[PDB]
Amino acid sequence: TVVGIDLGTTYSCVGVFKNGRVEIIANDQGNRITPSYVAFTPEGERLIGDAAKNQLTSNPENTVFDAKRLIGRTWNDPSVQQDIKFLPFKVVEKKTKPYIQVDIGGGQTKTFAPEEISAMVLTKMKETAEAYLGKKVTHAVVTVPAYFNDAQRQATKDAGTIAGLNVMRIINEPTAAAIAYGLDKREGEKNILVFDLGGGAFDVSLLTIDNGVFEVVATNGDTHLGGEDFDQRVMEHFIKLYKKKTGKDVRKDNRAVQKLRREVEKAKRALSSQHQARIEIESFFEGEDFSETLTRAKFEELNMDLFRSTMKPVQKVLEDSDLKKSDIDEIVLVGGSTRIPKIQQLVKEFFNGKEPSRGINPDEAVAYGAAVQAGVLSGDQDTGDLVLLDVCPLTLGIETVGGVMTKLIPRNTVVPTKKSQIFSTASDNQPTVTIKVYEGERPLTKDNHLLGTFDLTGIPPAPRGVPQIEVTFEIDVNGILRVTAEDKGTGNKITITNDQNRLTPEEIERMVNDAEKF
Ligand SMILES: Nc1ncnc2c1ncn2[C@@H]1O[C@H](COP(=O)(O)OP(=O)(O)O)[C@@H](O)[C@H]1O
Repeated sequence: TVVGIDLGTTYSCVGVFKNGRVEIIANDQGNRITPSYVAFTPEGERLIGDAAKNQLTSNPENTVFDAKRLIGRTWNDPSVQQDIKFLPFKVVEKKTKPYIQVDIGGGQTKTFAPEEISAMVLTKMKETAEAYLGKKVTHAVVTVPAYFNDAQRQATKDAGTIAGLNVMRIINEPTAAAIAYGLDKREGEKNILVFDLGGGAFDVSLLTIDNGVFEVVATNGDTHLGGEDFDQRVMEHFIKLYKKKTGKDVRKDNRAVQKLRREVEKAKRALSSQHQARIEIESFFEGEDFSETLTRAKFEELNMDLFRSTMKPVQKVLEDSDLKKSDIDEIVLVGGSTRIPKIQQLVKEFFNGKEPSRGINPDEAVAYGAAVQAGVLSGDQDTGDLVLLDVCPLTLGIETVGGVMTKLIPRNTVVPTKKSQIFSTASDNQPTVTIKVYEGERPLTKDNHLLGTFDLTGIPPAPRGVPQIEVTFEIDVNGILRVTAEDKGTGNKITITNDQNRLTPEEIERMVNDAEKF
């Protein structure tokens, strides 16, 4: 039986379609969502979910969370380096990637790829489903933010593979929410705007939905904007206030910083229904206490630039779809951070007073849609009609002379899709031709994101310009690129090497074996 898993920055959620309805499956503590946390105790036990989150403040250096903020990224990504300040666990460079180092007991250190931490969370979600169903689960539909790039998508698929899941399909979070909203609606064509603000990533998608046919027309997002940033703004405010008032810098005391996290998260949630919240920490730093009152006004002020920046993707989507505000028929809010009154206010005011769709739990709707998609793809006949057209989030291009982004596949193209181009050599007997592929909307490649460097190898000896090598760039239904090459000369095997350094089957097998030790 195939399940849907929403693998989220702060929480994850698992659903199954069975007997004609979605069940959101409760974990072994009775909770319909599970924290995306993993911890290693001094005694050598591994904890996942609620139990891991519960001991953050007593064992901060060996409690891992927010792995989705690191997954599929390089070490020098500014989103990685900015986030290190607020994470209690050591982040070390390895394979040009941010790895996570922890103590597993007896002095002993272990280093993990972000994929391996996310695999442990997926395994706990799988086990939650297996307990409910009373049998093994080997197949799943797993979520990603719509604006996740090629590397982030592949790394999430690899986490699935490490967790013993055949990932049937990667689904974009707002698309999943749209399915939850729109399955079995027979209203004819409606324009639906999904505003998806979770713990770590932000997406906006505009879909048409018409009697079981769903199409993403335009999407735009920010993969490093979410609830964790709102917390960290408030945390930094108090870390600096403490140093100003006392002289003492607490940024290296991990217990101090993560006790502040715990209190800030609590206060933030309270401030969605109250106007003031009390922050209290006993033995915050060097045996001293910390008490501060946080008003809703101050919380809003500390985050207002980030809140107002959520309108940037909304306008980008309206521009790309050539629609006006008045053409939007329904606004669907998902992600837990859409509970923030100021966020609701900003969206409502942007659409001239339009109220959001009712009956949608912003914590669960993404998993609900993923579970529907799993059931449909399995061959269920008691599911609602579902035909889905989804898109690539980023323009792919190739670097040409002058550091120029030459466009190959535009953003918002329905996937799967492909494009071919003929390449040749610049020098006599040249054996290798290198192609650099970028992701982004800027005219120069230095302002876009490098996807990969691909080498066409084994070009047979000939005079410059004579070889004719057709290279095909295909984005599959998961949004992941595959590059292949064929010799179109008159009367050779052309192999492509790349610098992406994906996890190999050998490496994955080692990671599966290492996870079995706990
Ligand atoms: N009532 C609330 N007020 C403010 N923020 C909330 C509220 N409920 C949940 N959140 C935030 O939403 C995020 C949780 O989003 P959710 O969709 O449940 O999981 P994920 O963050 O993994 O997407 C967290 O950052 C959390 O602080």
